[PDB]
Amino acid sequence: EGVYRIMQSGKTQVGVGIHMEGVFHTMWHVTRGSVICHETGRLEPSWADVRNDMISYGGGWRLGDKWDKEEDVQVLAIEPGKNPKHVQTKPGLFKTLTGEIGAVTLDFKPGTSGSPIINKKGKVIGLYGNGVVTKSGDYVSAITQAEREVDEDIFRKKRLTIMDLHPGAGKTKRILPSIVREALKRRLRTLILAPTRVVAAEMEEALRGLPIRYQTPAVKSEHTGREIVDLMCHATFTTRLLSSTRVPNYNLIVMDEAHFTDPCSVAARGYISTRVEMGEAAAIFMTATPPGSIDPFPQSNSPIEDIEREIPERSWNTGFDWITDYQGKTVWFVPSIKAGNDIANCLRKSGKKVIQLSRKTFDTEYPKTKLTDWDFVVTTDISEMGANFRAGRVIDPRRCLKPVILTDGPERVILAGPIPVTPASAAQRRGRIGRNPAQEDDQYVFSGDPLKNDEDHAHWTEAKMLLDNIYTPEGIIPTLFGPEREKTQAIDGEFRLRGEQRKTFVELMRRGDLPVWLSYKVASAGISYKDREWCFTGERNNQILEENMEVEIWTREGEKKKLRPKWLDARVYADPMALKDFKEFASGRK
Amino acid sequence: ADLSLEKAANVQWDEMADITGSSPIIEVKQDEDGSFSIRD
Repeated sequence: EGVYRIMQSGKTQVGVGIHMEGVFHTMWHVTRGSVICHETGRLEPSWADVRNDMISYGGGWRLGDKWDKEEDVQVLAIEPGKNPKHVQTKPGLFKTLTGEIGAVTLDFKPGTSGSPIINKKGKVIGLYGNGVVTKSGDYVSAITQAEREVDEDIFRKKRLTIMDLHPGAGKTKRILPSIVREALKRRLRTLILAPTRVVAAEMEEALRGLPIRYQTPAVKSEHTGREIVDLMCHATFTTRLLSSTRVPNYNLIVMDEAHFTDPCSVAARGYISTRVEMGEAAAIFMTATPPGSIDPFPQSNSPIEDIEREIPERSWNTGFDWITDYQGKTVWFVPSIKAGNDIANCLRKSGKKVIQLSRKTFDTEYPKTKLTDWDFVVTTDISEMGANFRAGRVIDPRRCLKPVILTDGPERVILAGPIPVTPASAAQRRGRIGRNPAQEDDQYVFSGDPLKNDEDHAHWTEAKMLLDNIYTPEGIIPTLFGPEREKTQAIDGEFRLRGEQRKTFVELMRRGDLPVWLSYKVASAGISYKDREWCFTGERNNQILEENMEVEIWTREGEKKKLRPKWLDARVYADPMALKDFKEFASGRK
Repeated sequence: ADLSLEKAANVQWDEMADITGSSPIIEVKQDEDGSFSIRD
């Protein structure tokens, strides 16, 4: 501990800070956001205030006391090239409209700012290094100062705890490793569920030193008696529930980003809630936007400037100067990959560096957003799940595409939209910023209002299809999670299959890369997995179009037939990649 | 590079130090932009 100096054609200090209370405290003009090199990792700014010129590195602040009205405050004077020379003074008062705060008049040379000031006796009473020069008076500097691990019941069986954790509340860096630590101390079979693989990797980095075993979906089950915590994705857990009778009866399950509306994730939450009700496990759902929340503008640890204006849907030419004139990094949320490309090109025309993101390109394009410096990141809603960015602005038209099962006539899944996003979605898109403090408040530029009613979303029905197709000790039926239960009127178990149909239904999703609804429609018809004849025997209106032309596929045998599925799912030909995969499937290649 | 390995002292009070006088009433306009300034 103590008081250290912040140093930079040579080595020379620009300010001073306090290394106490486990935190390092300085001012903005001293650091302007940076890193401090010591054996105790690297210090990063967690909180800041330009209005009062303060920065707290790695947690805090802190500190934090206040001087008496008639107190002789003394100032430490650690200066470049000099020794610490204390100076006792009788402080004054700098009258302001927010209020009058004390101000000492001491002559100190540039680079010594941030030096501690002391109360009558004992602890620190504030920081010195900010003031104003008078034309009459020689000098003055304002006494600057600002105001201002988890429960054990979180492990109790038959209890689900929802932790509304805003980023960054030290969820991944401080909270989760603490929960895993306490779990290991209590000899608990702990399971950790990440939305995506990269998040799981971040967890691995954050859980170094702990017995953590990553679980791949290529493995149906894994076991060791070495008292270890399992770490896997939501979908991995779901598919393991669908493909193995050897699932561990975990007594503590923790799901990160538990707001995920992916069918696998919803089903997962259903099963977990079920196990909790069975009194054999304790659950922890971590999410900034729990299923019982409708706030598009939540509170962040860094100030967010909410701006509302007109946002381009397609390529623009003039009028939107504010988009390109912004000289920081920006995250733009698009409803679809098509719109994403259309925006990305128009952005690159202005000479901007644009990285595009989506579900099938996430694991390969997301690291690019960290290593290389860029100007724009165009993304679908996939970034609402634990995606961290070093940006200052979020552009969010608040529009998305929604899979809907049309039952009017033959059942078919369409992509209704672009449709206004859910309030939770908007909050999560807004949550990409307001993380790390900067002198310029993070800007959330948006358009339109969010819509609550998403009960016609196909993912709920698909989740119901996934849930009741999972074996479990009877008589217990795996139902949807509480808050999400009221979004479908599907009777429990009405999607249950038997034996080979179930196996086919799993293989269609896992090996065929087909959506849940499509896989269910094919499986419950009695069609074998390798049988692809159904991709061609559809109605004339089930013709799939690729770039305004009718698709034609050369079959496995060697015959050309038009791509015309018996059941039409819009998600298999939404983007060229999905259509490529589905064309690979229809050819009997995979 | 912003290393702060140089630590000179701690939070020690010392009433064997020098004293300098002041205590004026200064009209100050606090800006969210940055620091302080004089009125008019």
